[PDB]
Amino acid sequence: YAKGDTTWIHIYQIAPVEEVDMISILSLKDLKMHLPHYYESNLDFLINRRLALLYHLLHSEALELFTEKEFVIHSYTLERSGNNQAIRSFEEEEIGKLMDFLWKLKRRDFYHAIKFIDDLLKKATEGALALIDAIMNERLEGFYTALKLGKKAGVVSSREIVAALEDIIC
Amino acid sequence: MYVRISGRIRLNAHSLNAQGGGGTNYIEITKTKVTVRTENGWTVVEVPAITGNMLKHWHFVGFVDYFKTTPYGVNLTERALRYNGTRFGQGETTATKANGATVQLNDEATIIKELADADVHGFLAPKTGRRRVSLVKASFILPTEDFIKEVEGERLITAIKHNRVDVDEKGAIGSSKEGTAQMLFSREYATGLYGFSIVLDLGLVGIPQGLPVKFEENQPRPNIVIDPNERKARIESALKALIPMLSGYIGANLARSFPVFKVEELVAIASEGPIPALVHGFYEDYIEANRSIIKNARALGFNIEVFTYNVDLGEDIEATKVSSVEELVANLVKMV
Amino acid sequence: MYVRISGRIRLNAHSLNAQGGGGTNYIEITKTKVTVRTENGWTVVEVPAITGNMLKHWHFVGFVDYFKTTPYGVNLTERALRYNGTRFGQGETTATKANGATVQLNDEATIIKELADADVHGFLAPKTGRRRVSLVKASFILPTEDFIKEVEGERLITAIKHNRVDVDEKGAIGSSKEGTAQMLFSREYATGLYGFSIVLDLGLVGIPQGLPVKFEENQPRPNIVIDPNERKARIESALKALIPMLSGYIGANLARSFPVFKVEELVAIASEGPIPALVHGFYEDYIEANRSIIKNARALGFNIEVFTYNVDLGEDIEATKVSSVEELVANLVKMV
Amino acid sequence: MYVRISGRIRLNAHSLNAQGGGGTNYIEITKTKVTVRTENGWTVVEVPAITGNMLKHWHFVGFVDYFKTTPYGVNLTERALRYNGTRFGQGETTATKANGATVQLNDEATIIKELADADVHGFLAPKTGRRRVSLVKASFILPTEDFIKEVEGERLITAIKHNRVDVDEKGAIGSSKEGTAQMLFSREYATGLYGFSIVLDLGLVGIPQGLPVKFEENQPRPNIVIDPNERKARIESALKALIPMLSGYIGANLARSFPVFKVEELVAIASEGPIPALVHGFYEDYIEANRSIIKNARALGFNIEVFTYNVDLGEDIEATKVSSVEELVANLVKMV
Amino acid sequence: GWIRNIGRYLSYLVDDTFEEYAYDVVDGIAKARTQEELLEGVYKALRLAPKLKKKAESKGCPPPRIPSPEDIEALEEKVEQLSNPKDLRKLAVSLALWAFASWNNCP
Amino acid sequence: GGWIRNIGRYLSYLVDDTFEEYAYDVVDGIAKARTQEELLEGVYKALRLAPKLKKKAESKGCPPPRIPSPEDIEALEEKVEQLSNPKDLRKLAVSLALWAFASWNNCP
Amino acid sequence: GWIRNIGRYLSYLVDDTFEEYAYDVVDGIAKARTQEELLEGVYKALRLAPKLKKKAESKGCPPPRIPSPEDIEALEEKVEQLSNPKDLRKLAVSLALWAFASWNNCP
DNA sequence: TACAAGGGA
Repeated sequence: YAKGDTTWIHIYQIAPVEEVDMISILSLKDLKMHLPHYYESNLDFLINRRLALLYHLLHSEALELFTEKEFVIHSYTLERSGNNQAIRSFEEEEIGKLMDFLWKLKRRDFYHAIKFIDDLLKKATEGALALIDAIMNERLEGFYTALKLGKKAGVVSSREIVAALEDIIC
Repeated sequence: MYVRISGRIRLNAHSLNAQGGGGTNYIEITKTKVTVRTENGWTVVEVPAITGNMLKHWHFVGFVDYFKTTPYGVNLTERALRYNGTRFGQGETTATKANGATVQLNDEATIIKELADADVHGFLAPKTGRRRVSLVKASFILPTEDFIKEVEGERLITAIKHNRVDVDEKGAIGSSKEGTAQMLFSREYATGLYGFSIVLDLGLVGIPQGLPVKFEENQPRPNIVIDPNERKARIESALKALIPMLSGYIGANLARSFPVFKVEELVAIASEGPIPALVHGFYEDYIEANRSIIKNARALGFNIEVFTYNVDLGEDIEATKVSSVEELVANLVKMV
Repeated sequence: MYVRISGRIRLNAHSLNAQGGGGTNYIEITKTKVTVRTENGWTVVEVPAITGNMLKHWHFVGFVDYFKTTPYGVNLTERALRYNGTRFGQGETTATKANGATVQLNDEATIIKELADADVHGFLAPKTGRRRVSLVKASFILPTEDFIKEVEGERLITAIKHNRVDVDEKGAIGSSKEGTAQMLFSREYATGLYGFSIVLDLGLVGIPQGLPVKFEENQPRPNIVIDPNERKARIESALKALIPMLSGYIGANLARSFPVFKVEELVAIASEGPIPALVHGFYEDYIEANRSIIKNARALGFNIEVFTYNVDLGEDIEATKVSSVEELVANLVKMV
Repeated sequence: MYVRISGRIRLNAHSLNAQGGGGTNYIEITKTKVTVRTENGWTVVEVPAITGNMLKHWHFVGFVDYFKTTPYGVNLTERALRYNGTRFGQGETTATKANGATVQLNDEATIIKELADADVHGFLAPKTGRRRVSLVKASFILPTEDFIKEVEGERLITAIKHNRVDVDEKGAIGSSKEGTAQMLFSREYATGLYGFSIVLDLGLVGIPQGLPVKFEENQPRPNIVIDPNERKARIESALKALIPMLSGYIGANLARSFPVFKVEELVAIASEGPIPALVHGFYEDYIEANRSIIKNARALGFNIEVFTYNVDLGEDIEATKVSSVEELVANLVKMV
Repeated sequence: GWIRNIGRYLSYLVDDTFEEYAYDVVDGIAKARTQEELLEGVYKALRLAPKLKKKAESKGCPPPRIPSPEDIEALEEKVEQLSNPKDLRKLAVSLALWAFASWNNCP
Repeated sequence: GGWIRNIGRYLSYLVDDTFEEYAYDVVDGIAKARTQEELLEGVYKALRLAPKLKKKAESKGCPPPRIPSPEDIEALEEKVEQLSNPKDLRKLAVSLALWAFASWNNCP
Repeated sequence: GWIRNIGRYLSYLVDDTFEEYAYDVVDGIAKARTQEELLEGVYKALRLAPKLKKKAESKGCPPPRIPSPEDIEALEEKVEQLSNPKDLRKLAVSLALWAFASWNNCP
């Protein structure tokens, strides 16, 4: 993401820890997308690297391979703040449960699912942050806060997505 | 002089320091999470609060208000006359005085000598990179723990909705196409007994941070860049800024809410030296904690003067039974 | 001219500042939560109250009413003559003067020069951004705490049903056939002893907030964009605006309710220089606190004047007895 | 010309403005809660009362009754001829004329110049939005406080039960099967000493609220849309409408009850410019309060004419003693 | 189970088509610690039924459906045994999130 | 004990349509009952309107209202004496107040 | 149970059939603030005893039950220990609650 | 988000 003179570059690596074969590795290969020169100004939520990877995983539909195989993600950031390049983020959490929740979140339909996530990301950045925290740490109030922030500005918040969220709550 | 003040202030029907966002309507007040005992495992509760930034801004406003009348009021920032908190924002490298003169943000000494607001409240100049830590610090306005435990959480808030009566010149309430601001909006008002704690460090006013001492005759003489009379005027103005503080001038929406105050009890300590901060009034057992603090600090070998209002304290130590916050600041200014 | 007013007033069978009933035939009166100490521990109770916004609106109405007679009354907004409280809503660039002239919103000095209502009660134009904080602060009207103590609530409200008669030329009530409106609505009326407080910072009238002072030769002096006669006239207009609020012209439903509205007691302070805000009359033990505040503030050397009505206020404080509210405003206007 | 009247009157055997039990043999007078000091702390007590909405309706009835005989009485609504106060109600576009013509719901000036009832008592047109506040404000009528204190409770509301005789053509009373309606319904009646604080402003007669003053050449020229003779007739009729108020034409059930009515005492203040409203006679110390109000308002610079009914009202106050309410209204109209 | 109907009724207080915007009730009921405050909040939420029905009738769209008394007692009979606030939290947030669904009422 | 449903059904007649009688005052007063005495007084005002409703239901072609039995009144009395805790008092108050607003089919 | 009987007698005043509706006395009993006021309230409640006593046989249904002397003397004994209106209000409302109950007076 | 502070050919 450019944002004028500076530039944020979020780099992710997907790592197995137990066992993989050819088919799994090609499924991982399908995740890679060439020329992600997103730039632009409306898509400003590519900062907050977790949000950027959530947006990237929203439009990635290679396979739900890691629901049966354990995998981890290692992420880092690169900055051009006044031509001063350095690494300022090295947190190491996982990737399985986030996309698992997304995949259990999108059974009902896509016409009200992809646009739902896109609208919450673009409009309610704070709401999107609350939602991603709720996904990461499984706290009930995060979903409610995200839904309220989305509904306040521009999100329709259809019924089936609410039912899917309730089913995720269990 | 070093002074620490901590006490409890009553409050009811106050819409102070709200988020004010979340779309277009329903101005909803700010809240914070606090930990309480509740005779079981520690539990977190969600209660209204006022950020310390608002208190700092109102203290700056009061200091300017009580400093303009002083003869040294010319040495003040132009933005301060407008109650503008944008102290040396992005881009600019110079500031405008009250009389129209200009000052260059190059050295801290000149800035603190010619500008008074940047002296007491510090400043940040990103361009030159100059820094000065504020000499006044404030805590959040949180409701006291025992009150929260006793009220068992009635949400301590109320929502009041009211409208605008914008009507056309013809006398008819037109629709959206015609153009009419007849619209409803809601405000959240809170109530309860709150605690507060504010600390001042007026012993370093007029002294640049970089070179506190000069060492001409081989003793640590403080580097007073301004005249002693100007420093005394700045100190007394900063102290007198507390008079409108605990009177109804620490909140927003004063034109429509004007929060109702009555300071129920407080304690202040002044020892013109390095002194630990007092216990915040939010905790229910802060009276005994402050009593022990003052008594054993006096026993340790520090000369602390203690002024108390509506607290028994320990009744075995020298404490001045002050009856008003402005009486307290009068006692403080009479010993400068 | 800085004035603070506080006191207690008894209201009987009043429906002032209702909730409008939403979209229901029932009409509700506004409720809010207030904190009461009690001997059993702090509690929160729902009581009827009057929002400060509508009090400020009535004060503005009284101010414009008393300013129409003034020869300088041409400098008023056309909306003010219709008691339209809205001031420079969203999407408008200019303002219509009382005589029909057009006033630009790009200069605050002109706005305060030829718009008295914007000068006194402030204004805000979200488009051009020009802004001015109001000079009048109004607090909420709440029943006094001790009244809640002995009366123990009793819900302090009654419901009265009124019919809407719709008789045609033939003399028939009709039932969903002639478009009749012979319905039945209801209203809620409350009573009790409430407290009031008002702050008048009449020191910035005719003075733009951007440049309060001029500093011709480093000598502070007020920056007035109008002749002193107009500033003075606005001063007594604001002072006399208090009369049609303490006489019975506070609240809505005046044509049908007109609250009984006796004034029980009050205390007033006035000063040229800044003074702490007076303690609101809701608290039971507010006479002693105000007495101490006044005594120790006069000890600080502030040149203030105190007026009392049905309040002893002790003997050490030199206060002048007043027999009526208009006598009080006359005493205020004697010393400009 | 604005005039306020307030005093105490005696009622006996009155059943005015009851709630209405429903359809089972019981009708009970409206009751409201009032607060009294009773030398034991403020306490709340239920007392019978009549709402001010009904008093305003009766004032409308009196005004329309006294306006028909005027030569300009054709400018009236036929709905006022049958003493109906519906005005325009909900979902109405055209208001028919008493002469048979029609008036549009817009162009407020036309409405006030064609319909005197809406000109005086206001109206409401929800379809378009045209509105006009009432020129006459009515307050509740409540038993005076000292009477409540000196009656030591002892509920004086008596339930008189009486039947509705239904004799069949055969000279017998059967049951519902034979078509006979024999019932015994009860009505409540009360006595005591009540008070009234009617206030009415007549300075806006014929003046649209959306354009009160024209400013032809920057002068206060009132915007009159009717002939001066018609305006004088309207104001005289509205003033003479008080004739049935203090003679016994207040309340319902006048055919069967006609309450025993008598005026004990009253005080009236009349002027041209705005004046403070008199305090209601419900309280004990209202005569002294009104005396102070008149005395200091006269010194403030308001030209006020004062009339009293068998009330000393202190001394050194220029007041006229009137032996009857009709004498007072004659005095009020002689100066118009 | 008896959640969809109360969800629709609560969403009736948040939809833009009902220009009243009662967010205090849903915010209060969402943040509940024990039985008393949640019961008071749901009572306040259901107290606004007459204004909703009148607004719907005046707008022309079908009136809102108040939750049936058959499942009204279900809320009580399930809620007393919830002594632990933890398992109460899931339902307290489930009702809040169902209150924010689309629930197309007036077409 | 089942009397809560009966008393709530009776209170539901004070707000529901097809009745032209909307006394939100007594319902709200019962709901906000801080102490037991005002709760009993609110129940008294609620019961005081029984004759009007029981006559008008037959007058408007509706089934007679389910006026609470004396056993229900006895249960309400006993529970108000052994309950002196405001905490349980508030929850019981909102319990019998919640039944007032519902989709009762009073008039089929 | 020493209070159900007086409540039944009060309910006899206003009920189905029994064409003598006296709501004023019942309200005076309920609204009474001092113990003496309760005394006159119950006195005017009792003074209508012959009315119903001889009117019950006019329609043939079983006659009502007049309160026994022991219960009324026990109420009189309970009178002179309520030094505060706080218990007086609860006693008055408890006495007046049974008036509007679903009593099977005489089928 | 304003400022600085950096990695290399």
